[PDB]
Amino acid sequence: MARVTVQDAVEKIGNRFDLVLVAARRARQMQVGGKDPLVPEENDKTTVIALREIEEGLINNQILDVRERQEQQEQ
Amino acid sequence: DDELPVYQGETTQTLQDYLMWQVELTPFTDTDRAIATSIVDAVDDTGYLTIQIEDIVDSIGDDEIGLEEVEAVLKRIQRFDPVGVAAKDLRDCLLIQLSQFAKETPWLEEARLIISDHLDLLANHDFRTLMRVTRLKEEVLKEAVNLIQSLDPRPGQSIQTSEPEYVIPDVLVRKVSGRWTVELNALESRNDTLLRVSRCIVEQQQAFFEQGEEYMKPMVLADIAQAVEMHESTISRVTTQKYLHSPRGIFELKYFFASSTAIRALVKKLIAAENPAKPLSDSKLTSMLSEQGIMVARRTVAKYRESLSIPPSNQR
Amino acid sequence: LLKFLKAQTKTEEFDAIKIALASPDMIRSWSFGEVKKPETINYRTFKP
Amino acid sequence: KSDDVNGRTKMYKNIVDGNHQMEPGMPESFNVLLKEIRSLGINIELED
Amino acid sequence: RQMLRKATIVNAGSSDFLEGEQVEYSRVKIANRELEANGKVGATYSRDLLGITKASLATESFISAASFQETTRVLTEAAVAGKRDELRGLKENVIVGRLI
Amino acid sequence: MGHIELASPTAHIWFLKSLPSRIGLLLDMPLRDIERVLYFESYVVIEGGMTNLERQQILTEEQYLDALEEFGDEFDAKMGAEAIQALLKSMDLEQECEQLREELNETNSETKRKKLTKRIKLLEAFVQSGNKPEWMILTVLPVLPPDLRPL
DNA sequence: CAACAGCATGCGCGCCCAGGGCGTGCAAAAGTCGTGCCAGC
DNA sequence: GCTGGCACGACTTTTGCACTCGACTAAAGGGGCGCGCATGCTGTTG
Repeated sequence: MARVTVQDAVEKIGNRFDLVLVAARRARQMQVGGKDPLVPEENDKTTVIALREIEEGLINNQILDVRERQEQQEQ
Repeated sequence: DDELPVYQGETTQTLQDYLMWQVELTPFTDTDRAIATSIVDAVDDTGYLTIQIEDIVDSIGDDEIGLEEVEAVLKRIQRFDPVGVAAKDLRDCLLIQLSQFAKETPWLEEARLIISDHLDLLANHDFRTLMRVTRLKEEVLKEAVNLIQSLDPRPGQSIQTSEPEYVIPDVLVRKVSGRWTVELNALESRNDTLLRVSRCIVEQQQAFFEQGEEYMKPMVLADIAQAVEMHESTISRVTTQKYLHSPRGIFELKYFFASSTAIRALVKKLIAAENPAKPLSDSKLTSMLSEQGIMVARRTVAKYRESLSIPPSNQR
Repeated sequence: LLKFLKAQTKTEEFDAIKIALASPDMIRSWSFGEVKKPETINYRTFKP
Repeated sequence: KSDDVNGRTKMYKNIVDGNHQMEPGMPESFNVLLKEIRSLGINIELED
Repeated sequence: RQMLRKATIVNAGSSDFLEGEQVEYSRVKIANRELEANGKVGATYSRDLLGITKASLATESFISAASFQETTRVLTEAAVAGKRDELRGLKENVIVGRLI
Repeated sequence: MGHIELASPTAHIWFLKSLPSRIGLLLDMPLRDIERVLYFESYVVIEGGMTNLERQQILTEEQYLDALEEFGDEFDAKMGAEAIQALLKSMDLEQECEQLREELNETNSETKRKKLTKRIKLLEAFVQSGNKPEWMILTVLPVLPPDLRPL
């Protein structure tokens, strides 16, 4: 599911410069390791996976913070 | 400065550079990378020599770290790009190069492991008794040996010596009537005059040593120091820096200033018929030299004929 | 005894590059020893 | 991808491994400049 | 807007008597001076027009503006004065190699 | 790096000929003065105690030698750059700053109200800075690392 | 006849490649050829 | 018992070391420009 336009994920988080930070911090997880995608993979690279999960509203700064606190508390 | 192609550099890659590049990219641990970096510097532009193993182990300063750890790692390093790399002794070189024959090579795998692993020390001369050792006969062993002789040695494929390091000559010796005549082909002005005087001393050397004669007539630096009255070290420095050029046997002339060289020519003549006897007889040649009037008595003059990678001693 | 790290010695994190005059003493703090002769590389030995 | 030497290596090794992460360092050519200004009697040093 | 940096100070009390100062720093020092119980610490200033090459060369960070135009001059003012860069703009960050 | 030790400390032309001249305006001298007397030419009366030439000033070197013979007394003048080092060494910014403040009050000309402020903001920079002015003319010259001068 | 203000001349910035192109003794110390001695086959 | 390698000696080769200034007679280049800042000489105000 190639993304031509990011606007839909930019409405989710204002200022795309923020999007890029969150997108890549989320994609890094799946890229290097120790995460699995919240969305069905369409064969696409991990970057698009991340932007899709942001466009779906499943992932954001707050959500990644809550997941970080949950993973640190569970460890 | 910049914006021009200043001779900033090329950054070429040698063999050790490339091996280290190859280590960077392989799944070594923190320690194993230290052993690997420890081995790749031990390697030489010639490949095979990884020098002493137990100094590789002891160089790390104990604290555990056995021999086996450097041995395994060592093997894997020996497996990198230029096929057989490092190892030791050429034997294990040919066993690592022989490690990959695809195993689909007819007759080669087994026979090659026997010949290359053990008894290869006797394969130098010829087959002979070895044919009775391995029970092989005819061309079965000869084809395996064709493969062993088809292997090549170590690395020297990385190389990175495109520079031939040419001579560029300095002074040309135009050959005259069975001899040589100078022409000099190809403060700072005072240095140039000194170089011209060095060329003049080479011309005096033409008068000092006969060209046509075997080797060169024996001369002393006191002759060239007699002609222009220059100091010995200065003349030897001019002849050491610059290299004289002649149509035949051109050389820095530093060796041109008939002595041992004539004996070397005589040794070369003896070498031509020396093929019949592998051991050779420089001592007998020394007796012949004494009969000729040289008075050589198993001296290094004969020993030089018996040295210089001569068949003498090595054949014995 | 080894575990020898050239790459790890400089991670140096800085701010504000600073600038000033160099005293002869600070020059000599940088100095590895003195160059006393003009010539560069011997033309025979091909070593410095 | 130009003058960071340790960082070019780490970069390419992580790429071959699928990391896509940078580990940026300090580019050579800055270091050079600092030596070339030290070559006049000016020190320029990086203060933490 | 960037030509209007660099005001010129009529009155005392803020130190810096009668010379080219940042308008920013002057408005910050006068703001802090009015915040203090002493209101005479504030001074009147006059803004200056600069003129865009003058205004580059006059930048607080000695690393930029060295690399703009005049390098000898720049580095001599900086070497004698002993100024620190702070790395706060985009060219410095580039030349050091860090994010902007 | 490397370094080389200089017999007679000289030059550093980076200062002095980068206009304006810090050595010129620091010592209250024209750059034709100091520029002229760096190498050869004048003898640059330095200290000049018990000397007919003003403790600070220059003179014709041949005339100065004749003047010294006429004086019958010897004045520690330095023809080389060592007089700039000596003068430069004997200069105190705080004493100069007090003199400059008196001079600024003394001056009735705005033209004179600018130069003075230049010297205040300069010398003041040397005080708060912590650099010694001496350092400007250099003794030990550092040499650049070999690999960045390739052959 | 005093210092002060103005006009003018000179010098150093920029732009920008651009192409390479390159002897004079004597004397103390040491490298090497010669010769002999010792070890290997 | 013979050959080859190496050790000891002689020789003959290598190396010490540098100051004066030496100079030397030309060898040429060579159509922008602005802009500004400072030094210097002139000029007019009292």
